[PDB]
Amino acid sequence: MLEYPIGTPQNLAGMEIAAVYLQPIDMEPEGHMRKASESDIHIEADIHALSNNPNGYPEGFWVPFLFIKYEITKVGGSGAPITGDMMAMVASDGPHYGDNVKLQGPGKYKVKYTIYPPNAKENPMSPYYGRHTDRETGVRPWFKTFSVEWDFTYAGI
Amino acid sequence: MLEYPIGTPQNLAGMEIAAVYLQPIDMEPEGHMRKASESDIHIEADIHALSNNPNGYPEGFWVPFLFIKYEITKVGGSGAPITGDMMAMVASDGPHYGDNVKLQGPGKYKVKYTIYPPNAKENPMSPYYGRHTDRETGVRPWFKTFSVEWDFTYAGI
Repeated sequence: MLEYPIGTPQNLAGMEIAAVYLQPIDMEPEGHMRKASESDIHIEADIHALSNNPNGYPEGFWVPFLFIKYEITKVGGSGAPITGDMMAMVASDGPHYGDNVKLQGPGKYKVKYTIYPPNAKENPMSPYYGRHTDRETGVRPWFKTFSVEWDFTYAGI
Repeated sequence: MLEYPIGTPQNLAGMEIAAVYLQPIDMEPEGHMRKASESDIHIEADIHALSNNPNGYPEGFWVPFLFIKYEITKVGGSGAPITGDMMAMVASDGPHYGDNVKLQGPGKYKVKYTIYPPNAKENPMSPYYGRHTDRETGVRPWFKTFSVEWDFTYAGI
C-alpha cells in the first residue's frame, strides 16, 4: 500500500506527530465519514510514543484516546479553511486518527492539528480513560493541548 | 511491587488475553476506582494482538477501545460473585483495562472476563472508534463478545 507525507514528523511531549494522507476510505460504522465519492483524501494524524514517553507508553505504541481537530487552509486562497474532527479507527496497517476530506483543488496547503489529551474536557473520549498516579505504577501528568502545523503541496490522487 | 498472575494467558480471535493483579492503585480522574484503602487488589485484563491479527493490529500492540466486564467468585464458598466493569487506563508499564476490587478474604477464586468489541451495543466507546472496510485498507469484522475464565489463589498482598 502507498500513503503520502504532509511535511515531516514533529516530536513533542514524548510523542512523534506525523501527518499523512491516502485515498478516501470506508469505515464501520457506516455513515460517519464523509462519503469516499464526495472526498479527495483520507487525512491522518499518526501519533506514536517516543523512547522514555512520560505517560507510560512503550516506544512505538500508538497513543490512544486523543481528540484531534484539524484546519486545512489553501495558500492562498479564496475559499474558507477546511475544518473537522478526526476519528480513531483501525486499518490493515494498524490504528490511526483520520477523516475523509474534500479539498479545494491542487496547490499548497497549510495543515494544523490541535491535539487534546485524554483528560481534556473538550475530548469526548476523556470519560473512558485513566492514568495511574500511585507511586509504584503511576506516570507523569498528561500533556496540555497543543497544535502542530505543516505545509504540503497537493497535486491529486 | 509484584504483578501476580491469574492462570495462564488464552489466545482467541488474534489476541492474547491475560489476567493479572497487583495492589490497589490510584487513578486520575479520581472518584471512579474504588478507594485503594477500601480495596484488596487492582485486577487487569492485558489484551495484545497476536501475529496476523484479523483486525489490522501489529503483533504486540495493545488492543484499544474494548469494554471488559468481570465476575470474581470465591470457589465453592459462601459469598456472592463480585462483579464490575474495568476501565481503560495507562500505567508505568503501558495501557491496560483494570479495576480496584474488594475480595472476600484469602482463598481460591474463579475470574471470568467478558470482552466486548468496539461495535458492541454494550461498549460505550462504539461512537468513538471505527474499522476501515474498503478493499485496499480494510480489515476483517470485529470479533463477537466472548468470555474467558481462570482461577487463582489469593493469599493477600
